Amino acid sequence: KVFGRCELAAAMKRHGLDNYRGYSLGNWVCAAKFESNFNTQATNRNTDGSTDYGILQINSRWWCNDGRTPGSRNLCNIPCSALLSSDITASVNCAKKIVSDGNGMNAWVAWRNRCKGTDVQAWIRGCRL
Ligand SMILES: [Cl-]
Ligand code: NA
Repeated sequence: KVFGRCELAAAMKRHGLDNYRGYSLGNWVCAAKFESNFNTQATNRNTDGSTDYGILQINSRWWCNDGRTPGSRNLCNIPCSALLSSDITASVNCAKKIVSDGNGMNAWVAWRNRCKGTDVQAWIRGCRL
């Protein structure tokens, strides 16, 4: 599923991401934009052999199981395929764990490089939220 911008904002808000670990909704929408372009089916192989999955490009080295990432963990206790569903529940649940791991949203390198410090409120402009 390719979410609309405001569509994703509404879903993320409903699932409790707005101000989660102090990160405003715009931060989460911005992260999703540059991680997946709002596409739940997005997958991208990393140089270390892990793969990033879904709307927030959650990585198989620590967070989900894909059966092909050697020596990796599954801290969200989910198959990585579950992060590709139209329903973003699993991705949000797992993202909450990731953002709580110590480095906040810096865990998403695209957030650090493209969202951090910017006018992230722009990402929820016009949305009836
Ligand atoms: Cl933080
Ligand atoms: Na894994």
